[PDB]
Order: sequence, then C-alpha cells, then structure tokens
Amino acid sequence: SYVLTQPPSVSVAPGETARISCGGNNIGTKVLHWYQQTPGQAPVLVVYDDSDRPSGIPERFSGSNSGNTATLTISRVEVGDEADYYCQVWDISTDQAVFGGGTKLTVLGQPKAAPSVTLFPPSSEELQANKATLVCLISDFYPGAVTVAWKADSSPVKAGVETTTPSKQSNNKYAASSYLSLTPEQWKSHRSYSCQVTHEGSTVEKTVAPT
Amino acid sequence: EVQLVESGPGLVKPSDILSLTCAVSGYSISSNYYWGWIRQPPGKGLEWIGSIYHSGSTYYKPSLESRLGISVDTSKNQFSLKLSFVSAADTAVYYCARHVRSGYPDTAYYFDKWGQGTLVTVSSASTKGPSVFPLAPSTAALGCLVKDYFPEPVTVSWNSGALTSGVHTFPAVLQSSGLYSLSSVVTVPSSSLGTQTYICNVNHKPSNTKVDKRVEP
Repeated sequence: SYVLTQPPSVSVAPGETARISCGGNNIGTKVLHWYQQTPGQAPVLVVYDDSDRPSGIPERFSGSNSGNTATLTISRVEVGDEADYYCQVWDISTDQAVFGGGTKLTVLGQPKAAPSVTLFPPSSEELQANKATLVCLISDFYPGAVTVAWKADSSPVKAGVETTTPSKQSNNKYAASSYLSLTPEQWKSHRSYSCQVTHEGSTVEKTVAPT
Repeated sequence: EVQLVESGPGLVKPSDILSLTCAVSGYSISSNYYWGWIRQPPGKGLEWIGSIYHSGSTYYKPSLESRLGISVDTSKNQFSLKLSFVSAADTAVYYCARHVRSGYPDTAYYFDKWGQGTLVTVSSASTKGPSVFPLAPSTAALGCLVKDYFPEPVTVSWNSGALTSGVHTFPAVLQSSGLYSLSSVVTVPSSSLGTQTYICNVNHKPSNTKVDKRVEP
C-alpha cells in the first residue's frame, strides 16, 4: 500500500510559522488533504486538494505539495493550534484511503505551572462496604508529566496504586489521577496516608487521616 | 447543516461481529457522496475502514475486506458497518464521515463532515455498573468516586446539569482487574455548604445504571 510519512512531533514558537511535512513517493502527483484533531474530539478537515481551505478555516492554514513531500503550513501559530495533524491521500492503485501517522504540534513558551492536588479519604459508605480507596486528583500542571508516590505514615507503598496517564485540559494544562486501594484495617492502623506529586523537580504532598 | 451520528453497542465479545449504524441529517444519502467509516484505537492514529455509495457500491480497506460489510439504507437515510471476527485490536473510537469526491481528474476522496465518534471495546468481560461513593468536602472541593465499572464510558453531571462551573471530571483509570474507576470533583464556595444541596448524577449506559448520590459535608 502507499505510505505517507509524517514526523511524530513538531515544535514552534508562538506567532511563528509551523511547517508539518508529509512524505510519499511522487506524492506531488496526488492530491493531499489534511485534518486537525484536538484531544477527545473528531478530526476536522483543514485543507483539501493540496491547498484549498473549507469555509470557516482560518487563512493562517495553507498547504503545498510537490515532488516527494507535502507541507501543511500554519502561520502566526497560536497555543490554540496545539493538536494532532494528519495528512491523507486516496491510493488509486488499491482503492483505499491512507493516513499519515500524525504529527503532534507543540507551541513553545507556555509557562511552567505546578499541580493542584486534592486528596480524599475513603468514604464512610465505602468503609461500610468493607473497602477503602484514597483518591488523589491532580490538575492544572504544565508541562504534562508528573510522578506520584504514596506513603502509609512514612513508608512508601506501591501495592494497590493505580495512576492514569496525563490528559490535556484544553486550557492546555494537564490532569491526572492516582488511586490507592486499601483494606479498612490498613486505613485504620496508620496515622495518615500521603499522596506525593512530583512535577519538574518539585514535590506537592497532601495527607489525609482517619477522622 | 450536515450531521452524522454513530450508534450501536459499546461492547463486543472477541470473535463476534461488531455492528454500528450512522444516521445522517441535513443531506440525503440518495443524492450524492460516498459515506464511510474511520476508526482510532486508543492513543493511536486514524485508520480508514471503508465506504459506500447509495447504489450499494463499496470500497473496503484491503486488509479488512474479508471481515467487512458496509450497507446503506437510503429509505432511512442511514448506513452501517459490520466487522466480523473482532479482537482487542478492534477496540477503537469509530467515526462515520462523508466522503467527498475531489473535482480533480484522478479519483480522490476526502472527509469533510464527521460524526462525534463512538467507542467500541472488544472484551470477554461482562458489563458491570459502578458503585458511586460521595467524596465529602472538608472554597471547598467535593465529589463523587465512580468505582469499578465496565466498559467505558460514564457520564457525570451535577445537580441535573444546573451546576457546571468548577466541575472537573477526570479521565478514568483502567485497573489491573480490567475494571475502570473515575472521579468528578467540583469546587464550590465554602460559604454555601449548609444551604446548597449537591448531587452528582452518574450514568453508565452499558449497564443501564443511573445513580444520583448526594454529597453531604
């Protein structure tokens, strides 16, 4: 099948011009189309027929195609343009649509933001049901990675910990959550439990205790 | 003005048939265009599946052709997908999309109108509704823990949708057990705790679970 090659990632400063390449053998002989996809939503057509824009798409988005490489060009890049961009062709030799693997656009210069951490103890209701879950909710951080450590009193605990990947909040900051599953006996036998969130070298710790 | 909406089961057992339907609004399939399906496995790229014209003529992705059927019902303005012998590799968000034929000479199609997508999980595990527990406030953060459900997704609102500002519903964790849990938290004025009632409304369509849990201080 025909192959379209895109770089996995492109970074650009705000207000500058982002260029996203899409390589293919003699791709210049085919018409190429492009999609923008924001985390959690359906893709949106931004360019079709190499260089044309659907109504409603800003003139900042332009396309070109010649030789063995096509390019989506985004002028005066805004933080709001962060998304995954896909190129696409129709392969006449095999009657199928082919997509590139996608390029994630990052806009540089976004300020570091420390996480907000909220930690909840097991509910009375859950304890009544002979179970216990500590819930550590982590939000508003940038860049989008944290590591989470839990402690029972001062002892690190890894068993029973489940942590999500980071997710984009659309304010372009990130969120994640971590859960610690305990027995009611474990909950009762310690003075406190702590969720410790490390972000860019700085640790934010929150603690809860049986009340 | 043209809209597309996918529907069908969110859970299919391995080796069974995955079926979806796309309802079109704002344009008659009988008039024009190809109509087709694109999917996206969690965390991966887009993959085209196939398309159909009102005459019944189809294009199928060659790698899937042996397992694929696409049908069209112009009388109901809908078209459908059937993918047989599924495995976990077929867990994905499935989109329907209008396929526009380019005005250029060589055959070319692009996708100008898309549905919102629907998740289908392929798994042998049974549907399970969540247990919902209140996360009591000590402004104040309060919430609901939506524990141990399968499959995705779950929706959460607050006060039947009357409360929206300050709401943060977090993406679910997938546990080693194969079940999911998520939490939804809302930040509210500390001042309002004695006077305002707070209820999270949890909906898990796959198990027909509807829970309203009041969260008390």
